[PDB]
Amino acid sequence: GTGYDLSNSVFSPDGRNFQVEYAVKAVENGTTSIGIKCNDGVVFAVEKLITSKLLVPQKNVKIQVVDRHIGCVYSGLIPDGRHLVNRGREEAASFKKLYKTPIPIPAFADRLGQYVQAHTLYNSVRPFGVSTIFGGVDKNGAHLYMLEPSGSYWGYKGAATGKGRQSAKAELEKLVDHHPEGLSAREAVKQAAKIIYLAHEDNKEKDFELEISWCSLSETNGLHKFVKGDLLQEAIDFAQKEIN
Amino acid sequence: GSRRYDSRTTIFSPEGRLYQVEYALESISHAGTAIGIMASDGIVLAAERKVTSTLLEQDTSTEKLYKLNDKIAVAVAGLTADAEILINTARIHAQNYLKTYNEDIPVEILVRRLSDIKQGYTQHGGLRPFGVSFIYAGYDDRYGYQLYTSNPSGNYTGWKAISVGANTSAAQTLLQMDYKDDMKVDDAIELALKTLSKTTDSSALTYDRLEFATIRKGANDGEVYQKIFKPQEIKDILVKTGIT
Amino acid sequence: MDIILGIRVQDSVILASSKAVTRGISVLKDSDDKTRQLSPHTLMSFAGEAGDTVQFAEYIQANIQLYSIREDYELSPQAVSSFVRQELAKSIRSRRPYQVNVLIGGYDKKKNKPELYQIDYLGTKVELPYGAHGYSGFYTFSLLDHHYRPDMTTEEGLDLLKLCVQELEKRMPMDFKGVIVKIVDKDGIRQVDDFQAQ
Amino acid sequence: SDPSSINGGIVVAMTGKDCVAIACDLRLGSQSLGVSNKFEKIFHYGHVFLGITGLATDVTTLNEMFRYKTNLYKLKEERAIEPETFTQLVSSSLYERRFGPYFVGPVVAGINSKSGKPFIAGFDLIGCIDEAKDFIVSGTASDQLFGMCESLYEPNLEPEDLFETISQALLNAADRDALSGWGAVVYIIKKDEVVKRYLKMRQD
Amino acid sequence: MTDRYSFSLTTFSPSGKLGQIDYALTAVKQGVTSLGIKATNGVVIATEKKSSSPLAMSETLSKVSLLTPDIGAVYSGMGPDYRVLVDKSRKVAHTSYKRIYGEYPPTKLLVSEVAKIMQEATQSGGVRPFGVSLLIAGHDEFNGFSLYQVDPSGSYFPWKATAIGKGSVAAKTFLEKRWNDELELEDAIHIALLTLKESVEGEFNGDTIELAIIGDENPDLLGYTGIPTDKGPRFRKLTSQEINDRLEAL
Amino acid sequence: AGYDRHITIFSPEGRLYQVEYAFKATNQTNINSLAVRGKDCTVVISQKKVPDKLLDPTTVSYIFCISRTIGMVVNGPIPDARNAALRAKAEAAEFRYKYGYDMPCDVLAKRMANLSQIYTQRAYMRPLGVILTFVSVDEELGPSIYKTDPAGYYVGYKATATGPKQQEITTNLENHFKKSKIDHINEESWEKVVEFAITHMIDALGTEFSKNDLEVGVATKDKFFTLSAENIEERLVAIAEQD
Amino acid sequence: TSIMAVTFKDGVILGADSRTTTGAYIANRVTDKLTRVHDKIWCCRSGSAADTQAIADIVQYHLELYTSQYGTPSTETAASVFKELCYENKDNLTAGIIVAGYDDKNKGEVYTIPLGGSVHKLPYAIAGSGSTFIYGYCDKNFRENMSKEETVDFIKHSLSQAIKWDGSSGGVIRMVVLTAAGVERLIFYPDEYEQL
Amino acid sequence: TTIVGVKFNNGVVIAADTRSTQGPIVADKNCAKLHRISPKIWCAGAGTAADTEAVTQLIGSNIELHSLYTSREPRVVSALQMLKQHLFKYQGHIGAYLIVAGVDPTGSHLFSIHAHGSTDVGYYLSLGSGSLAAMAVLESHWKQDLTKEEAIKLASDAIQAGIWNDLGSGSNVDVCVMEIGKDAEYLRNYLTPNVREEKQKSYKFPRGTTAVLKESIVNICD
Amino acid sequence: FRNNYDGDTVTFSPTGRLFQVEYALEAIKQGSVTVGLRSNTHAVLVALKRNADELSSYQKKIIKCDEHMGLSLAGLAPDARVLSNYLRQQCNYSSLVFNRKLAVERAGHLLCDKAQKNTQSYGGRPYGVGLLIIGYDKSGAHLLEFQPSGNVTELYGTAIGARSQGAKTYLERTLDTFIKIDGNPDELIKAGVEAISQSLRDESLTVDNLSIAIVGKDTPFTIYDGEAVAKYI
Repeated sequence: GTGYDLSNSVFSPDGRNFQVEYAVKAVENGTTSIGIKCNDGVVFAVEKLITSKLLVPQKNVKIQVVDRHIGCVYSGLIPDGRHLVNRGREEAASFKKLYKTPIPIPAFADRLGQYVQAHTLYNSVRPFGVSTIFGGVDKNGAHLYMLEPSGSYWGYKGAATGKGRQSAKAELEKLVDHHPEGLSAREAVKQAAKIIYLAHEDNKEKDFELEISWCSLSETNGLHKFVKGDLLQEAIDFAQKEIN
Repeated sequence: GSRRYDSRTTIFSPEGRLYQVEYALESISHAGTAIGIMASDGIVLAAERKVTSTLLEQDTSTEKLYKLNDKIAVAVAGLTADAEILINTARIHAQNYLKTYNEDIPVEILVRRLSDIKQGYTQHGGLRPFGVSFIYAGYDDRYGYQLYTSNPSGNYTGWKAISVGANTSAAQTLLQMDYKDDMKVDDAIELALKTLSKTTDSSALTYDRLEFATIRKGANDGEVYQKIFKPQEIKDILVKTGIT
Repeated sequence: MDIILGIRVQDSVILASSKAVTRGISVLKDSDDKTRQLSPHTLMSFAGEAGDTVQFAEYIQANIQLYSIREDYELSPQAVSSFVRQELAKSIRSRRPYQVNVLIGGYDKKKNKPELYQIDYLGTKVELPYGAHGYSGFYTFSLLDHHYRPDMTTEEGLDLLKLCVQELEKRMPMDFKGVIVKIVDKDGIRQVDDFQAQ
Repeated sequence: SDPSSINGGIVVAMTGKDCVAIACDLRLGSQSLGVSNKFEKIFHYGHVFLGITGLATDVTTLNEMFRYKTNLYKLKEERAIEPETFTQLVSSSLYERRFGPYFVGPVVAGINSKSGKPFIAGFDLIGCIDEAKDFIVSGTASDQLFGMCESLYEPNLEPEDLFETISQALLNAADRDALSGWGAVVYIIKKDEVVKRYLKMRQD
Repeated sequence: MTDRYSFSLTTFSPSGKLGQIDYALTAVKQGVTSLGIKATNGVVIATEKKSSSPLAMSETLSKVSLLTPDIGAVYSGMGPDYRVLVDKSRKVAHTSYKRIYGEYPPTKLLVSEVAKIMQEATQSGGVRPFGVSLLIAGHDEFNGFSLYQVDPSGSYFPWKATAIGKGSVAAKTFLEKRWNDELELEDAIHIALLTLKESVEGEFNGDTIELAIIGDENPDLLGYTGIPTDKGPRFRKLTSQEINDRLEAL
Repeated sequence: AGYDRHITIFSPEGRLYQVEYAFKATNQTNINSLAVRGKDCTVVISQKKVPDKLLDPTTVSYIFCISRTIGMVVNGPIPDARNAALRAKAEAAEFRYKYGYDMPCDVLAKRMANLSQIYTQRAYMRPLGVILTFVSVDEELGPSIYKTDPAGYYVGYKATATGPKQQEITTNLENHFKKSKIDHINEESWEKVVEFAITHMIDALGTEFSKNDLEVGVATKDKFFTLSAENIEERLVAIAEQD
Repeated sequence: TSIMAVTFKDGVILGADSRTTTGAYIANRVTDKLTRVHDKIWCCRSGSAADTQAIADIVQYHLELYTSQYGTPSTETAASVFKELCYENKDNLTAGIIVAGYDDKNKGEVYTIPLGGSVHKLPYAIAGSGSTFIYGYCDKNFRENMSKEETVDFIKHSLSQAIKWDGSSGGVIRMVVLTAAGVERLIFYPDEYEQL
Repeated sequence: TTIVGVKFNNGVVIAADTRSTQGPIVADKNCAKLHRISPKIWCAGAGTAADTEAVTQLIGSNIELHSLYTSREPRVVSALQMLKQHLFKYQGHIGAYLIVAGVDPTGSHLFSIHAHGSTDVGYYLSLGSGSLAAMAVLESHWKQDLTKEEAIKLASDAIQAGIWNDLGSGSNVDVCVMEIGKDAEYLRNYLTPNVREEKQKSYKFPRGTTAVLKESIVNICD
Repeated sequence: FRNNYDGDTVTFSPTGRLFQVEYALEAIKQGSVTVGLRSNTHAVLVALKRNADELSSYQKKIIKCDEHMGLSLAGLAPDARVLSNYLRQQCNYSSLVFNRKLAVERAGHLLCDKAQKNTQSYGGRPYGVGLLIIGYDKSGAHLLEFQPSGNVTELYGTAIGARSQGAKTYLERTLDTFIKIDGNPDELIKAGVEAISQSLRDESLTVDNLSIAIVGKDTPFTIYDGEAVAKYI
């Protein structure tokens, strides 16, 4: 029959969960955001569509920090993203409280994973309308992750989601091929600034504001920080240059 | 959400009827017929075992006559399992009463309580009603011998003779045709068997397809005694009453 | 404590209860009726802890009246006393137990016989020809043990009580300001308004 | 203070030849004040007998409780409960109140309707079972009872002899206990019949 | 989250039928055949071990389960439902009986408990009825040997012999022919084996058949000695061998 | 009426479509796996497929370490597989705490099977679209393979296979055992059992494998571990020098 | 109870006596006060036997689930779980615990958790009734980075003195060596340490 | 109370006295202080009788259900874990002091548990007021590698130490042997060294000696 | 389509939309216009109060949350009461516990998160009101726009309600101008009243029809109504 797409935890005849698939739509319909894992950290960047001149520049911050060493960025229903970050924050606080040591990125990923997966178990709830790119540095290395509305997630070398995810994924794959030794924190920041500019073509209609953050063992001491001032402008130009 | 699969078992029809109660009654109308006849010196309960086989153990069986108290018994018509649930809580109410007042529970008081429980499933909870109708045969020192009936609605009434289950119309007419106020237990026993014998959907009325019980006040004693006739006892009385 | 006496004669039960209500240094009242009618033929007298005393009695009264209306019937004295014992038996193991002792006098219209029940706050019930709560029994039991006869008329009973009350007024340290007496029989409950000099 | 010494009273049970006997005094007092000479401490549910000494209110409550449970037991099992089974029921019912126990000393006596074997058992306030082959004592004069029983008792006594023995054990024990006496009743139990006799004793 | 299904999923249709129970019975009919036969000195319950693959180890899956040392059960229908039903039955035997009376429950009462559990899954909110029919065989001091059938509705009835599942109709017919009130345990085991052969398509041996009995006490299966009254369990599952031996005298 | 296909209630034929569709989901990953028992070890092979070049291959796995002794391979979506894994781990840890000994593989399977059976009966819980294969070298039963599905069913196997091409792998294994007449791989080293496993995987699927096309898990007395790309490559080399 | 944990060059060693008393009576003279919470994370128990056993059992449970999800835990993490239990339940527990573990990156570590539920990381720690008598001795003889042999001697001497003066201590001296090499159990009988 | 547990070359044995007291009075001259948890796991209990019995059967009940659920023979470490966690939960208010022993798939075991929840392991143990009398004997005759018979003698001797020297202990000796390959054997009244000498006279009363006031037949039939 | 996916907030449409939420946003458009703008020293809220009859009052549209924060509503009055009350508590909490005035950016985060919860769970409904929040905190003047979808944005100025687009375009124009009206409230308010009249059409802002609120550097959030706004009409 039909109607298999009206309730959240229902398996359609072909074993799919349409409500989760419809959530993915809300994600694709959102701004493009990305993550690039470098040789000792990770970089997060996102496209901020400037609906008008009335939006105070540099204000409506999108990237979020979890604990003191994790960065999170997402595309789709923004409020859903915050909700998930809030949970991640409680999730991380609890872990540190019991184990003393700040939560390992992998451990943290499964925490968000289990939580999101949980919203595909009952029809009393709706799946999360966002894909999240997050990661950081921990006891052993840097880790980059992307989590889907289905609750699925994997470790990435580079990741992208949103409107212009295809452009991004293409650009990321190039970097992966042309740098089997590993990009640097400094480099990834510029590279990221570029990929957002390119991927912004699938939305070339509206003007935007670029946002970047990073977490590098050597550059930020393993602490997630936002790219501001000079380092930011330097990367904004590195892009504006290679976009022509 | 869930609301989608909710049958709403407790709502009124445009005509002001209770769907589930009405359908439960329809269910009961297909159950083996049970009869209750009250005489001057006692009460008779008779019931027809719906469906039987050669291998069905009739000595260890009891699907229609249950003892609630030493002075109260009931005849069941409908879902056996449902009936047992109710019978058990009925047996407990009897004991609570006894422990509180040190007196056996007056017949109506017990019938009303059990009826109220049924009425409940009718106004709240979203659960289906119990597909059961009872005939209560009992005795107390305030009204002596009493015969009551309660159905899924939770309504109950008193009778001199009554039947529940299948072909109640035919049964009721036959009873209202030969019942007399000055009857005697033995007369009633006969009327009961006769009535069942004429309303059965089966070939003949053999003992293996009946359950019998009587609540008499054995003159040689001064107390009330319940007798749940044994297979052989039914076989006997079945011959004497000329049905062989 | 207060005085709570009861005697079951031939065709009725008699309850005598002191009228004083004291709170430490002062006697706040001297006309207190330590009784509640549970049903037309059942009376209950009580004594004990300051507030629990009347709260319990009225609580019981309400319950029996409710039963009467629901069933349009008057529970037997035995039934009412079992109900009351259970209430007290629950109370003794509750957070704050009712510290009330009672005497239940009733005329069983079915058995056509009077009955006297003594129940203390622990839920200890016993049926008796005559009984008391507190120290009352200590001064009067030797007298009742002597003069009591199962065939006494209500009048003989009232005289035996009078004797008991006199012994109480003589040997007891407290001034309980007299007693209010009540009779329970086949016709109900009535008060002997003349015992201040009967 | 001690809930087991407020009301007073005693119970004793003995096994004989194809029989059991259970007896009790009839006093119910309020400390030094005697209140009732008709407070029987022995009850029965079917052919199983139960004596209960201790706090009177609990004695009454426990009896009402067991009447209730054995009643529903009969309705479900479709047979009367046996001594051995009841003993287990008494035990689990008491332990259920392990930290707020009834202040009683239960005693069970009866004959198994199927094996005819005589049975008696004693329990502490929290359910521990004592299944003796000879006798069980309980109450405010239990030391005295132990004394009497240890001497007067001998195995396989006939019903008429056991009656003399148990009565003398109860009677002389109760006369050394300020809180026991004021009457006594003895139950002689056999597979087919049970006889109940009231004894004559001092009333002080 | 939170189960918001607090209403019944089984209700009365206009014709008075309880659809979900009817459907549960249908699931039972598709199930592998199982049967029970009561003799004068024992009861036997048997069924077919329909191995769902030759790679599977049929032993690691008993369709015949011990509930108490004197009661066993077998079924027809949805295996998983039966498994949890068995766990609940073993527990309720303790919680609602052994822990109160110090003895295991009599067959009828435990059956009663199991039936209650199933009746509830027919009325409680947010659930479906159990998709199985059970055959419980046991023995207790005051009722001797007995055999009961419990359906998805919660209804149960005592039998001399009966079958449930796939070929229940035929098997019940073959049973009526051979049953009499003078059968000794071995006779019933024999008849059981014959009745089952009809319902089995492929291999018919002690490895494709599961059979248990409720007979005498097996002091050898007690595990200890010293308590005269404890003589061992009456329930005993037959071994692959014990079955083959009787198959030759078929 | 037509909702008897959205929640777990009976269809007029006595079926539970939601459970059936849940089985469908188990093949969504298009991955095949199989398990075989050694003389004193248990092995589980599973295809490893990493399509995206942006993925970190080291984080793509369907094999889990439930406890020091129990290993679990999952056939189905990763979010559900991880849900099951976490629960299993929690159950195994709690069991040890409560009962003083390591939870047996067969017992953990039953426990998970029971949990699944519940989603089958309660309407608010959806079944998990996964099939769990548990392995270990039980201290009482020796090498063990127990598998559970969305129906709440479970059983032990001499060997088993799961996935889209489950049938081919199964008849392949069946044939071998009909031949050998024993219910296990008569090898002393787990390495050879792993090689046996991989070999028959190749014959049945008719495909060659690189060191990154597989995922291997091994269970031995007191320990369950997963092989690395290089531990596998060594296996792949050995099997090559025989063909 | 007399217990101590000492970190040395190759890791750490835990020592303890084996006497448990109820009054002046020695209820058990072969008690094992050295409890394993993880492969290379052990603890020394002092205080209530019931309390410390229950605590240890819960910790072991936590580290086993932690491992199932995040791999081997640090010694610091173990001391953390102990602390959480001891501090959060300080009103109902009487537990003095010394946590000792061996990490590859951290080598040997020692954390002491006294009654209050506070944690203290030290080069070595002593606790238990008998510890009071060897404060002077240990402070004068402890040296960082001793060899396995020197450490085993420092502990054997210290505890023999603790046992000498404290009637609440006695029996055999048990030890557990935690190094990269693995886990080693040692035992020294009265006849040996009594004459040191 | 006097209870002991002794390990021997291929199993374990536990014994106990049979005296039960209420203060200085002997309420039961032959009560059982040995409890079965599972067929091959037994308990010797001291402390509060209602408690040793209740705790023994509660865990026993769960052990049985666990056994059926896991299709495995119950292990002693399991009965031990369930007992201590239960006793611990009740902070010593359940006065159960037990010596738990038995054989299972992993071997033969001997442990002791105190009311508060702490447990101990050893080759020989004693608990109860006879504890010291028994331990003196054990400390004097135990040796590694005792035979089944040597163990039963030692355990039996230790209980005797308490029977004779401890006022809290008396009457008989109950023993239960659990050997690795066999059934556990419960020897109730393995020793009965305290038989009451014949009385100096018979106290049988002549019939009619008791004064009776009233008599009647009790109705037992419904 | 839509009709099948708009029964509750817990359902996504095939395209990835939440109709119930969209329907909620529609309640805002149906609401009377309100405007908000800020310089570097002040923040102003100008709101057009709507009246039922000519015998009815012009329902209040501005609510004070603290001494340094307040908002204007457009949509369901009840919901604004609920949300503003929640904001009043959050402000109060910050003060009592930390002795710190709640940051306007943080107040926006709180509002977003509260509204978000009513869009992911069965049984509830999204808030049906839009809000404009102004406040002066440790980082100057601020203006926030709250949408029931849970989206909160910081702006220099904006408007919501019916014909709000008129004022919004005007403000996007006047930007460079008013963004510099520092130290002069009367000017910022006049500029705000000019932006609001860009959305008039029915009538003209009268005295008991206009409502203005201001907050800034040395100005505790205060609300002006009637005669007090006369000098602006």
